[PDB]
Amino acid sequence: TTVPDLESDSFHVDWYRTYAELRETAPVTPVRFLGQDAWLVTGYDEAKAALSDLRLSSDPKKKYPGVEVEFPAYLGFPEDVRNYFATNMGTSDPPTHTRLRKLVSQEFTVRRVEAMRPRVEQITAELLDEVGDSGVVDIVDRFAHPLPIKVICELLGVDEKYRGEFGRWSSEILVMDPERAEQRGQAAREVVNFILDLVERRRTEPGDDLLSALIRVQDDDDGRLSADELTSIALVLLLAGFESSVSLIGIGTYLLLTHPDQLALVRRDPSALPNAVEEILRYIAPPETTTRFAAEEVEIGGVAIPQYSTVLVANGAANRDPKQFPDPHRFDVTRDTRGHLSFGQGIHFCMGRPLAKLEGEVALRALFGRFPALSLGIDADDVVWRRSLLLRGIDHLPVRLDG
Ligand code: HEM
Ligand SMILES: CC[C@H]1OC(=O)[C@H](C)[C@@H](O)[C@H](C)[C@@H](O)[C@@H](C)C[C@@H](C)C(=O)[C@H](C)[C@@H](O)[C@H]1C
Repeated sequence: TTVPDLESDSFHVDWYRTYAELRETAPVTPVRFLGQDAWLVTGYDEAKAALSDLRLSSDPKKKYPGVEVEFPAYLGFPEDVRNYFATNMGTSDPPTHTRLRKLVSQEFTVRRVEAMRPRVEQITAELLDEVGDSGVVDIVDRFAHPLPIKVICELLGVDEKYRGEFGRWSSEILVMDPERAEQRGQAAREVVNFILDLVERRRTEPGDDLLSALIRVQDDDDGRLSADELTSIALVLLLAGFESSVSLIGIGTYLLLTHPDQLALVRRDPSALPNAVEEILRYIAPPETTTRFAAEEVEIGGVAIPQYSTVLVANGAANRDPKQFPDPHRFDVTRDTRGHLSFGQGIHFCMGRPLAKLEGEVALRALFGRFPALSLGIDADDVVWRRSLLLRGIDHLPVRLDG
């Protein structure tokens, strides 16, 4: 009947209750979003099946006769800008996806990530050193946001004097408001221009960073990254490389601050921190929904998704499907979190998982270790959640350093 409108407050206010009510009626249902028809998948089994079915494409650049492909995430994006944003692993299907991922995997290794551990630890310490010993501060602006941004910049060879602008553009892009479609596309163009200059500088002055290495990566069979591929991969690595981690740190801080019992456990047993981060991701997945396009008719959960349909796989809703995660609304750092979809599923499974876990673990351990009496600076019910189905997070979070 009343087709769900993903722009309504129902999806940004106690929204997991909304996902539950939909999942109960039909884990695969028609919805409206940004002026287009789509299918929302809220069931865990259904979401896993969907992400595993390659008939559900990840490429927004593919053309189909008489069809105008529109991914919600590229709202307001001029075509050329979309291409700059979508010529990488996450926006490619095999065989192209296969070679792009293989080449990037040669340099974006666990070794390279672990080599940054000392840097993550030092940056974390320095940021915490600057907030003081007492009073109220915005833990996002002073910590959760600057840490990942500095880490990804060092990984991608982005000099200090070029880190003060893209954070603002990226922020505008996380929100999908039809009212600001033009501003969103303009923010996107700035990011493109920024990446074009970064690549130019790196080709001219090589270093030991990941971008420099991708400029040189090659393989007898897979070949190498074309100029367009290199540029597009650098772009998403820059944005995806810090935004999801900022969300994790902010959400994790909020969850630990509002679940004293859970925080107590993690502290008593340090070996419990890794799974705590996994549960924080299971509880409130940053990539709440991920988009796919039906290149052919595809049946999911007994529902025939018509060919050329836009499919929104609700990774977050799937993580709260009681059939997969019993007592889903309980944040439990001890639960078996295996199988959650916050890092994806299938061929597009997160390539940054090692780094995301490293940052989350280092950041939360340091923050709560430095401030044993840390407390929320506002009522839990007054925290403002980012209005985005692309990347859920917290943009401002007051905390009292000394309780
Ligand atoms: C807590 C943080 C993170 C979360 C929640 C996360 C989540 C995800 C998810 C859900 C996917 C699959 C998307 C899809 O199926 O279309 C993905 C893909 C990917 N992530 Fe992450 N990610 C995180 C951190 C990172 C970081 C730090 C980087 C980069 C430095 C990164 C790089 C990528 C790349 C390149 C892919 C594309 C894989 C492919 O298409 O083959 N991620 N991530
Ligand atoms: C504006 C649209 C794009 O969004 C972003 O880059 C966001 C800033 C990131 O946080 C997204 C949400 C990532 O965290 C991963 C889930 C997916 C990512 C790796 C992709 O490859 C994917 C194609 C992505 O680039 C687009 C959805």
